[PDB]
Amino acid sequence: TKRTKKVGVTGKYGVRYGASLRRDVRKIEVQQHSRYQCPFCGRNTVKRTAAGIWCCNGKGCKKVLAGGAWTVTTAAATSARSTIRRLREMVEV
Amino acid sequence: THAAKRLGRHTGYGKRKGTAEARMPSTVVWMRRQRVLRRLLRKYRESGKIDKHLYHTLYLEAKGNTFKHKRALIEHIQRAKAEANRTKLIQEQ
Amino acid sequence: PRQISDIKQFLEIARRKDATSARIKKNTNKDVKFKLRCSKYLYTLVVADAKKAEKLRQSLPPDLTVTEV
Amino acid sequence: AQRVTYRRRLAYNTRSNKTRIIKTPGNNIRYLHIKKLGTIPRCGDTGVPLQGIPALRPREFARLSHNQKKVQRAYGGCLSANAVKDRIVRAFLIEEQKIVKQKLKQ
Amino acid sequence: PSHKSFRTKQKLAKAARQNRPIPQWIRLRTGNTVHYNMKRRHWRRTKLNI
Amino acid sequence: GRVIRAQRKSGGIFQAHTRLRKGAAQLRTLDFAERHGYIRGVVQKIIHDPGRGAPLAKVAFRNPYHYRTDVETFVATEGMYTGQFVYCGKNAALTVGNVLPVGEMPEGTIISNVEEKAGDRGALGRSSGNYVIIVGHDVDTGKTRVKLPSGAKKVVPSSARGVVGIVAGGGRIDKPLLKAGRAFHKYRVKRNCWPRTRGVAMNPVDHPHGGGNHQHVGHSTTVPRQSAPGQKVGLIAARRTGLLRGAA
RNA sequence: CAGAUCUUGGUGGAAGUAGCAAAUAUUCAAAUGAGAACUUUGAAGACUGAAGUGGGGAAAGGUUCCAUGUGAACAGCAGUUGGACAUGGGUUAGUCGAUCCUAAGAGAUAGGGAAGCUCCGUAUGAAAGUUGCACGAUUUUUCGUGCCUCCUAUCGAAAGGGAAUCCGGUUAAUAUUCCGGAACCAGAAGGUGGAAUCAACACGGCAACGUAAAUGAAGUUGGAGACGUCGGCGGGAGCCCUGGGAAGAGUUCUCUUUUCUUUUUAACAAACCAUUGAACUACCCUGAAAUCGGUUUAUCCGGAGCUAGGGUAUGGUGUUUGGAAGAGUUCAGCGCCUCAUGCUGAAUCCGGUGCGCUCUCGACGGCCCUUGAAAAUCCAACGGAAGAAUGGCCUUGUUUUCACAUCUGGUCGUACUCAUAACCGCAGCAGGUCUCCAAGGUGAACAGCCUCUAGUUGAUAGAACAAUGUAGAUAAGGGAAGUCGGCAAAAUGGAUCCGUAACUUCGGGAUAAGGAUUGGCUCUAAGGGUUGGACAACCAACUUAGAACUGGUACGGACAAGGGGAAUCUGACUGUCUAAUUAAAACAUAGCAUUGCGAUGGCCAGAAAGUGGUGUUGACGCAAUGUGAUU
RNA sequence: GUAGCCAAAUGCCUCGUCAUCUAACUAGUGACGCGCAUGAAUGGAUUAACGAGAUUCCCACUGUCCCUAUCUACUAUCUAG
Ligand SMILES: [Mg+2]
Ligand SMILES: [Mg+2]
Ligand SMILES: [Mg+2]
Ligand SMILES: [Mg+2]
Ligand SMILES: [Mg+2]
Ligand SMILES: [Mg+2]
Ligand SMILES: [Mg+2]
Ligand SMILES: [Mg+2]
Ligand SMILES: [Mg+2]
Ligand SMILES: [Mg+2]
Ligand SMILES: [Mg+2]
Ligand SMILES: [Mg+2]
Ligand SMILES: [Mg+2]
Ligand SMILES: [Mg+2]
Ligand SMILES: [Mg+2]
Ligand SMILES: [Mg+2]
Ligand SMILES: [Mg+2]
Ligand SMILES: [Mg+2]
Ligand SMILES: [Mg+2]
Ligand SMILES: [Mg+2]
Ligand SMILES: [Mg+2]
Ligand SMILES: [Mg+2]
Ligand SMILES: [Mg+2]
Ligand SMILES: [Mg+2]
Ligand SMILES: [Mg+2]
Ligand SMILES: [Mg+2]
Ligand SMILES: [Mg+2]
Ligand SMILES: [Mg+2]
Ligand SMILES: [Mg+2]
Ligand SMILES: [Zn+2]
Repeated sequence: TKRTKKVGVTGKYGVRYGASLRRDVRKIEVQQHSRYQCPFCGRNTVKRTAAGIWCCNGKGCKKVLAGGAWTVTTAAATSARSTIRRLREMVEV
Repeated sequence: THAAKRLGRHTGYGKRKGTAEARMPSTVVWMRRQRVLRRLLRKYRESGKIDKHLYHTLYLEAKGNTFKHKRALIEHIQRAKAEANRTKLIQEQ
Repeated sequence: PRQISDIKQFLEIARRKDATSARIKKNTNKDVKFKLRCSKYLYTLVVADAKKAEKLRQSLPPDLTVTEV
Repeated sequence: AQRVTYRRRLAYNTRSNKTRIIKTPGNNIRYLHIKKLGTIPRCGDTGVPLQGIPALRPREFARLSHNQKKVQRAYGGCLSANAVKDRIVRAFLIEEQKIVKQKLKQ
Repeated sequence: PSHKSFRTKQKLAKAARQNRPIPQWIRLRTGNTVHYNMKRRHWRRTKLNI
Repeated sequence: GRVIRAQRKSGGIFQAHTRLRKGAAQLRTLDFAERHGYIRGVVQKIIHDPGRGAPLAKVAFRNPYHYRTDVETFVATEGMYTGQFVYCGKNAALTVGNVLPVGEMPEGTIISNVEEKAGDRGALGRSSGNYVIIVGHDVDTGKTRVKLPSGAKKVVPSSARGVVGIVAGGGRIDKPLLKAGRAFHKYRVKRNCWPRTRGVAMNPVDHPHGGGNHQHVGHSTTVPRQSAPGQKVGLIAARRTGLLRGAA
């Protein structure tokens, strides 16, 4: 069954704080608790540990990744990397 | 008094102060039923009464609240075995 | 306290110099405990036979102090 | 039924005031003050607990014989078996690559 | 408290000693007015204050 | 009147709560290897630092002069991971996480933990999600122009070092705190600055805003730059006030 | 001196007056005594009712503890009694603390301020050195230079970190401290035994890894110490409950193969060990998985190697033993002035149970713009310093990180109370003061109510039943007419099944409202486990639903335990404050907005400074204001 | 003086005026508005939920009342101290 039409995970807050505030928290909370894919291992075992820190499970790639507060990568970081790579590849040649 | 209560006396609606959940947690009933059904599925597989393909379908069916008790599971297995052997008899003929 | 499971092992500990005394304890179940007091440990050997107990008692060093409980 | 008291003057449920109940040969119920539980040494590369070594408080390790505190292998008692295997293979392959890069530099 | 320092314990010993009756022959001396003393301390009444 | 709250923030109960912090986040002392070449370090841990939004990275370097390993505490850039190799020095490559003199990186590169003076070990663009942009170089008397997160343009010597990439910890301030208790926990590990009583909620003895038979300031809240302590409250040396509609 | 609300002292009328009424409660007999409502003993009646009126501690007190006496003062009545008074006695440690360590912090020193008292500062702008090498030194060993290297004051925890002790007994009064027995830790020297080494520092296993030992200097690196919180799940220990046997006791008109009590096993040591309870928890080997499988209460796991088969490790609050029945407990007799209070017999056995309770361990799950000390100390590795047995054997060094053995473990605390009489509150004050253990029934329950173990029966007493009180009940008919105002009281109340409006931020509103039922007895049905040859005779079990009968038309029978609804003002919410007249609409808050500032800086401090805070900081920041969720 | 809002915890006049409820209301609610002296983060308006906040009403209920009565314990009272 659905159990909620709108509030989703934010149902824990009940009727407090205002709908817009709960909706904004809802979008972020879905992001920060999601599973993401490890580029180094290929498994979807990447979960957050405290705000910019994303860890991996298993016997392989027990590494920790520095990421965004609520998602593994940010758009600003992704755009910076390609900007940096372009600049690196143009002084290289 | 306890001997009488063992036979079912002194247990009507006028003798209950806690909720049904306070008296008997529904999570305990579910945990007991699941452990009973899983043990039965494991016993049947170990004896060859069911194979791993049917065991897997029944395991996920039991997790999804398909069988109210051991009897409902046993009849369902008998129905499934009767149908599968029918297809085998149809194909072998 | 340490248990000794071999009669040969018990006799060797008795022949040592730290072995001051021995104790004989006769249990109700007709089993006999030989207890050897060294400096650090008390060594018990359980003998379940009366014939074996007599032979073991005779098998002890002659100068060993064997005390009866 | 029988109720118990702390055997020391420490009156609070701290981590140094751990207890468990014993029944004595006098039919007495009383506390026994016990230590914190030991810890198995952990691998320096992976953090996994190291096999073959008991869980003891730090100073209890000073009483064991040498071989109880280690494993008969390189980095035994300091690295796990799979960590050592990664180190050996990594060291060999990296050294070989240094050999080819030196050969192709001339 | 029974947890006490040595210095505290020494003071308690002294306090107990001064908390005694005077022997009568002290007050029987010619020219002595030691007959009664205002230094009889009692534990519930007047506190030592360390 | 009495000493106002702002004047009491001089120490004491207003010191930073630093028990749970593992170390300051610093670049590495500018040494021979970084001045002339590069040196390689390996990311050992990426850790949470109480009171700081961004995560920190513990990076292990070999000591060039002694048989020993030196651990450095860096502000983690986004993309960094444990086991990564980072390279610091003049000849380090332009890869996220490496530390280079700003004069060695092209115009437009995104950097973080940038030095104001060559060797100060990192001052600019350090909080979560922030960075500095290289704007241009002036090779004659080497000075590099950079854009700061505030929007200011600054001139640093072209030997001040910077870390390639943006500080990790992303868009932290995008999430509503939603509750007093969450603000409580955020400042509990920082300093004794929360909650805050309004000046107009006070009595005249307590604050220049205090008193009156309604809660009101009385005089203008834009106070001069050269106000004495105890009267320097409200909007200090404000160029303007009010809701801006289009700024630069 | 008549005065000054004069000063100090003494003493009046009010007066034998106000009063000595919270915390259920006392009674009979005996003894002692000049004297007994209050002492002691026995009997009865009661209470605290395990979140205790019980058993201990921390702080604080300081002898209040114990024995023998006393009874002036004190114990607001009494006193033969007392925490009072007098005379004596009493506190035993290598293992419990302190002591050692570091924490927030305190703080000498360098150095700089300051007229100065002193202030700042804590490897700091210091020539701030305990440690690493044998070059001399016979000769079998720590005193001379040496060249060396990022060391460091100290104080700060009787709840943090931390070497090591248990049982039984014993005193008037101490006990993990004494006694008996049984252990353990640390340090020193090296007292034996063993092990390796013929040239060098062991073997086994594919491996995980194993062993009685198995040379390892400097330096380095790693580990332990070492860490939040909630949720359920699995195990263990003690407790609780239950079925037999035994021993003693209670009841016994009748009944009750009955009811009650006892039926115990430590530290430490050894071997096993997922069996018997809790593992495929971690790892290894074989092998190579789609018709994908495995699998938890909780959906995680696998070609980065699943399932399966076999191994390896982790190991007790588990098992089997030692300790240890010789102890402890219960019962029955003997000497009988009996003494050292001795002596002699029996039993102390066999089963089961769990959404139970308390503690604990194991594997997990959730949460955070919150991610939850440090140091002493202990261990391991990488490394390779150094060694000198040799004449095929009588001949050394190492190992004491292998076994047994020897010596040594100082110093301070230790009585007692921990509170309706040992502390603070002028006091033996209905106030206040941190924490550990925690039985049976009812029940959801650490609720209320009753009880067992333990404790207490202490609160001046006797007689009487006037008005007016304080506290507690009830009331015909009416039902808020009372009153500023339903103030106070009444009514509602548990559980099960039905049913549930406006409005809404879609989460709620909601136990909305509004109905019905509820005992006892006798049955029926369904829902799980052990176990013998499609089946099955017990044992071990707990629910739920229903039927008939029945009586006070009753049954959450005491106890326990919401009244509900329609609107307006106001603050969004949870939170906070005027200790002792104001709890609110006040404050805070998330949210919104504005301001300063890029460090040669903003804000704050200081008498000064070679000074401090923000700052272990850097605009997703710090500082300064306003408004007050959302829309 | 815009959007809003109002005899509002802000309106003197004032018991404003109309409507509603009542047998009857200077109350309350809804409207109205030249508003003595409402009004926009000196924040205006609205608002579900929450409130030992303030205010009006309805049902339940009842010794608050008509109109008082009765009973228990402890006092008061008399006695000893
Ligand atoms: Mg005020
Ligand atoms: Mg002022
Ligand atoms: Mg006169
Ligand atoms: Mg005159
Ligand atoms: Mg006068
Ligand atoms: Mg009187
Ligand atoms: Mg009671
Ligand atoms: Mg009672
Ligand atoms: Mg006591
Ligand atoms: Mg006295
Ligand atoms: Mg100790
Ligand atoms: Mg100290
Ligand atoms: Mg005592
Ligand atoms: Mg004591
Ligand atoms: Mg006092
Ligand atoms: Mg009536
Ligand atoms: Mg009536
Ligand atoms: Mg009525
Ligand atoms: Mg009226
Ligand atoms: Mg009237
Ligand atoms: Mg009321
Ligand atoms: Mg409020
Ligand atoms: Mg007040
Ligand atoms: Mg009040
Ligand atoms: Mg406010
Ligand atoms: Mg708002
Ligand atoms: Mg109106
Ligand atoms: Mg405006
Ligand atoms: Mg009177
Ligand atoms: Zn991965």
